[PDB]
Formats: sequence, structure tokens, C-alpha cells
Amino acid sequence: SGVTQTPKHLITATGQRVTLRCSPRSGDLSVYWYQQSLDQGLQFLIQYYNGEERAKGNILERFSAQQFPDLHSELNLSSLELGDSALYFCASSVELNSYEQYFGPGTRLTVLEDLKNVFPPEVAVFEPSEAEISHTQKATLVCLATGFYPDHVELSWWVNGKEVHSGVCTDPQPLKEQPALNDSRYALSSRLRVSATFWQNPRNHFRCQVQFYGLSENDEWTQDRAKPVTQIVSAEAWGR
Amino acid sequence: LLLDRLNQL
Amino acid sequence: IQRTPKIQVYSRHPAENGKSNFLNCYVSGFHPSDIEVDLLKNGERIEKVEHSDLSFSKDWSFYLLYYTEFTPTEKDEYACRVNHVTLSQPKIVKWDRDM
Amino acid sequence: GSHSMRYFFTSVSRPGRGEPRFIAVGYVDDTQFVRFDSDAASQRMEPRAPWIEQEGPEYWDGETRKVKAHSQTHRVDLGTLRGYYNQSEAGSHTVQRMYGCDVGSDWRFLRGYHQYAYDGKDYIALKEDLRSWTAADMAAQTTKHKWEAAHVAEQLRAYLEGTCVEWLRRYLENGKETLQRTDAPKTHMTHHAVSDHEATLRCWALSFYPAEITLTWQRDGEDQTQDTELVETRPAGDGTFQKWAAVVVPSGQEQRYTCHVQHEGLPKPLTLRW
Amino acid sequence: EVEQDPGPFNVPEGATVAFNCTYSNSASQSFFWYRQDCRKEPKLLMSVYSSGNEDGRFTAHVNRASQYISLLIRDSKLSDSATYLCVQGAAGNKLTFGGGTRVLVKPNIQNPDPAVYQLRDSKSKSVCLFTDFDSQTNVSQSKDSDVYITDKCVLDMRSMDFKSNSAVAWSNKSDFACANAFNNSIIPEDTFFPS
Repeated sequence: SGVTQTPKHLITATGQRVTLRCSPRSGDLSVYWYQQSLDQGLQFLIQYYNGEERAKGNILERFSAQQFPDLHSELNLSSLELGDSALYFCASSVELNSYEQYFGPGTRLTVLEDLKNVFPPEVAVFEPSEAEISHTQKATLVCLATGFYPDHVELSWWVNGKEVHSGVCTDPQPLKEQPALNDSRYALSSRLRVSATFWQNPRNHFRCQVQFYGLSENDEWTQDRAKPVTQIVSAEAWGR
Repeated sequence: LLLDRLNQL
Repeated sequence: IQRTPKIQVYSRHPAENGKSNFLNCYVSGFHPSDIEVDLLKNGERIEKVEHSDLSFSKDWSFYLLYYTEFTPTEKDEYACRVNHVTLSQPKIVKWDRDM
Repeated sequence: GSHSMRYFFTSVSRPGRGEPRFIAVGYVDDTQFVRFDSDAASQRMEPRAPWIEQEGPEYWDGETRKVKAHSQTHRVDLGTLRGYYNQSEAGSHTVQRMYGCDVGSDWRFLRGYHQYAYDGKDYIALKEDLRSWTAADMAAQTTKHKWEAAHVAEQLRAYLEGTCVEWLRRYLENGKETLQRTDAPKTHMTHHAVSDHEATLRCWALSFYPAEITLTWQRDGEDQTQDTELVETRPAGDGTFQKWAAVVVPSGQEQRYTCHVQHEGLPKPLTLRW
Repeated sequence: EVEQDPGPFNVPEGATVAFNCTYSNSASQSFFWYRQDCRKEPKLLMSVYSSGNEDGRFTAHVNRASQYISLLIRDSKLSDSATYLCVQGAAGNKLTFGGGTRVLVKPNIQNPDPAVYQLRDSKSKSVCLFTDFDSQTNVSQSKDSDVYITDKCVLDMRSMDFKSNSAVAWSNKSDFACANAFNNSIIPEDTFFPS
């Protein structure tokens, strides 16, 4: 196995603590933690080698780490702040002193002031226009994801039960539904385009799927609404 | 100037 | 692999009685690097002796220079004592000013 | 003149007594210019020549971090080789490493080196084509297969043919008043009765730089090997070198013999006679 | 110590793009180019330990005199759109990353057919789809709030050998209409507005 990390996504409030876990490449004895933020880019935190702390970047006192006898590592962050929101990357290498560092897929951490404003998305699919089919012999479906917060979402298209990548474009960044307000919710659009004849076959099924990452089931929920848990929200259309 | 790149035996 | 030290004892500059100088003991060709080298004045060990940084030749054997400031006199004897795992007894080599 | 830069690293384990002793020294030609000693108080790369002291703090900070990483890699190497040779965890062992580059009189790359020894035996060495390895036994073959698969030679060659000669040329210029100097031998001949019918002639060369020198004896114009002796070139301790060559001759025949000293500092080879 | 050009470098498909990154410490001697797709992990593209390195359509070159590193990408593909990270090794054990260079490879739209279409909800709502325009068309956001317009997005029907630009606009206002949605963008004069 390569470098693996859990969890993939963490949404928490200021003042909490979290633990990030990393299993290095099989055969690797060094494990490194990196932090990627919008304001300072990718920054090296700390390196362990065979259970021992070996090199230290500009890691804060309230951050602490460990490599265990089985060589997996844990990064603990306490008294969390907004500023600790970042991508946290584990990396491993065979040797103690190496530039050949292989990066894990990252854990995304978002620290919010409170969880009052976490929201799952609403997902809706829009069928092609007759105007476009008659003009281009092509058919474009548009999927909208609206009103979610924070922006830990993954959109995917599924035709006849199989995930597709040809003929799809998803926006790279969510837009703010209210740019003037911080904590505004987000919207995200995707298109899937097929030939007019493929859309016209009523045996074809199209589904837009949005995996949303939110609160865990073991998170406190004081608000007056359903709890915005990690969930999938989908919308479907059949061919015509 | 020392070589920076290191490789273990 | 082990190898026995070669030993040379000599002054930095031509020995002139009454003129300050440097007494050198140069050990080379030895392996492993663990070695005892002392400068002697009339058989007694000299306390303030320096030595160069451990280095080695192309065949991996080590060499070191031991040295101390001194003023040679007609009457004073000087020597170099060397001990090393390859030597069954310590080697003492006297300084021979007119070599 | 051609020139060289060499770094020499010795790591000696001492199980139970802390981390291995690590000594690193750097040379241009026969002039030491840096050292590091894991047991010294400074815990820094230290200057050993006047011309290297002009480098600023960035240089010294960076060489310190590199040399300390060197020490930690060679500490891991001691552990690794102990396993390769199935050796007891208790004994003291020695890893040595050398690397560097030669340049010609045009200061362009001549050759590079990168090689290791374990307990005084050759372990692994980069070959002269800078693309292949000489492994001295079966543990070193393990290293060699690993380094071949990681294309280590390619990265070493980038240093040896590039960085190493670029910084060598920097030192040759910044240190020209001492690195590009030649100190000619001061010479004289001594004589000693050695038996009731023999005498030793000793031909002396003192105070020369660089260390390369040739001392020869002739009898009636013919080079003489019989009954001659060459002492190892030795440091005076002031940056110059010393050497002598002696020959045993029939007493009464001292004057048929001549000593011949060649050295870059000499416009013409010298000839000395008793 | 690593400074690179942020971009975005807009490269016509199939063209050549090159950018620099500079390093401050002249003793630095190990550099790399890494590739990172949005929100994913940095991946080694090519190392550069000497004066330079050429790996396929990519070519990197360390000007040790100039103290900068270059990357060059020949015959740019849409799959090359990514962030390219300039990376320096120090001391043998530490990687320092630059802020990255974003490159966007623009598709060569052979037969532009700029049009604005009305799409309707599959389960009941509508959305405006500006599509099939040349890659030189800039789509702006609207001044009005409650009017959402996305960026231009390149999709690629591989099996149809067809690529197309599109942007989406939507609002909940009664006075919102596809004929007026992109009025804050310079759109082609021959854009098709089907009634």
C-alpha cells in the first residue's frame, strides 16, 4: 500500500482537538508531516524516523506528533484556531535523510467559529434544451449543488450505474451564494455532454452525485434543524 | 562545498 | 584490517638551541583510528600537546600530527611515545636533531 | 597546475557510550580548509584556512546542517553494515567515506570520486566513468544493487562534474595567495658514518608546498635504487612539507653520488653533492 | 527562498509554455518540479540535480549561474493544466516548496458556435448555458447579486473528438432571462439566442 491518511475531511469548531493518522508506504521508516495553507503554501512540520523525532519545521507548541512501533504516525492538534484550517499531508521515505518523499492524499481540516452554519447541499439536474439538440446534435446536462457549507464536496456523474469522466466539466471552485457575507453558503455547477442520440435513448440513466463532508454523528448539535452529517445527495434523469 | 544528497549503504 | 603506525619525530624549523620551535610527532598508515601519542621531555609526558584533525590516505589508513611549542636545549631530551592495538608494546622514538 | 577538492569522513561506533564519533575534514590540494568533530564544543563546521573565513553565515549555517546530516546518515550506515555482516551489537566499527573532484590546469573537470570503507576494507566505490560501482564483497553488492536501482550514480555525477568543480574554482580564486602558491624546497645534505666502511648521505627537502616532490639519488650520473630509502612526506605544521631520501655508500665514495630534487616551485631541478 | 511566477499561464493547446523559478542560496544544488492537481497531493514530475534535465515533452534546466530553474512543456495538452511547484532540497533532508505556477491549457475551438441555451429542471427551475464559444471569450461575473455565473469550463468528449467551453448562469429572480444573463460579459456578436 502507498501512503494512506484518515480521516479525509474534518470539520470542527475553534478550541477543539483532533488527531490525524498516517500509515507510511510499506518499507518506509521516515514519516513527515506537511501543512498546506492558502497564506503560506506547503510548509514542513515534523519528521519521525523509526519512532524518533528527527527534524522539526515551524511546528507550534499546541501541535504534537508521534510515530508508533508499527511506523504509523499521529498528528494531534489542540486548541484549534481558524488559522489551522489547511491541507495536512503525510509523506514517507525509506531513509532518514532523503528528498524522495512520497506524499499521502491529505486530510482537509476546516476550523469554524461554531458549527451553526454547516449545511448539506441540495442537488438538481437540468435536462438539455431542445434548442441545443436541434442546433448541435449534442445534449448538455447541468448539475447544480446549492446552499452547502463548508465546501468539502465531491461531485460525480453516473450513467447507467457507471461513473463517467468523458464529456464532463465541473467548476474547480464553489462560488459564494452571498459574497458579501463570510460564512456564506456555496454553490457548485457541473455539466455532462453526450451525443443527441445517446441522450435520446430512454434506456440511458443519468445521475449527478454530490458527496458532502460535514459533521460526524458524534458531534454536538444545538440548532433547530437536521444535523449536517457527511452524506451523499443525488439527482437523476432518464433519457428521452 | 559539501554534497547535500545522501544515500544509505 | 589493521595496520601499524609509522612514526617520525622532528621539529617544525631547524633546531636552534634557545630559539622557540615546535616539536612534531607524525603518525600515519595506521588502522583502526584509536591511538595514543604523547610527547616526552626527559621521559616525562608533556601536558599541552595538540593534534591535527583525523584524516586518512587513499588506502584508507589514518594519519595524525601531534605537536607542541618548545625551546630545545643542548641538555633536554625529547621523544614520542606511540601506543596502538597493532603494537605489542608501546613504541618510543627519540628526537634526533642532526638526522 | 591541476587541483583537487576532497572531503574525508570517519565515523567510529562506541556502543553504550553515545552516538558514534564523527570527524569530517575538507581539503583543497594539500591544504585543509574545514573540519567538523561531533565531540567538539562548537557543533559547527569550522574554518581551517584563512581564505574560507570570508564566507558569510549562510555558507557556515548550510555546511553545518549538511555535515550534521552526514553524521546521522553514517550513524545509520554503521547500524546497517553491522546487520549486513551479522556482527555483534557490542563492538566498535569504522565507516570511512571520501568524495571529491580533480580539475586540470584549465580548471575543467578531470575526475570525480565517491567511495567508502568499512573497518579499513574497501566497501563500495564509484568507478571512473561515474556510472558504475565496484563492490568489494557480498554486503557491498547489496548496496550496489540498491544504488543502481535508485540511479545514485547519476546524482553523484551532477555534483562531481558540476557543483564540486564550481566551488573548487571559487576556493582557488578566493584563496589564490596560498592555494596557487608554490614554496620551493629548501635543501641541504647531511652525512653520517654508519659502519667502519660505509656512510649514509641524507638529502633534505624542507618547507615546500605543495606536497608533491621527487627526490632521487644518482651515482656517476645513473639513477640509484640499491641501498636507498624514502621517508614519507610529512607536514611541518605551518602549511609546508618536509621529506628526505638517504643512500648508503662506501666511505671515500661520497662524491660520486648526487641528490636530485624536482618540485613545481623549482624553475630547474636542483643537484646536490656531498 | 523559492520564488516562482504564480500564473495562470494560458497556453493554447499544443503550444509551448515555459516559466521560471528562482532560488536565493547559491549553495543550493538539488531542485525538483512537482505537479499538484487542485486539492490533491504534490507529485514528483522531474528532478534536476545538474545544469538541466529533459524528460519527454518536459524539459527542465537549472541555470546555476542565473540561480533560477526553468520548466518547459512542449505540445501542451489539456491534461497538463495543473499547478507546477518549484521545489528545493536543503541539507539532504528538507524540501522547500514554492507557491506554485498555475498553467491553464486552452482548447483550440475549431468550429465555435457561441450560443445561450435554456435548460429546465428534471424534477421541476431553469439555468442558462452559455456554450460553444472560442477560448478567447471572457465570461464575467454579474454585478447584480442573486445572479450567479460560473467560470468558463472545458469539457472533452473523447469519443466524439470534440471539446467545448461553457459557463452556467442562474438566478431566482422573475426578471431573469437567458437573453440578459451574460450582459456583463463581452460575448461574441453572433451568439445564438434561440427564443
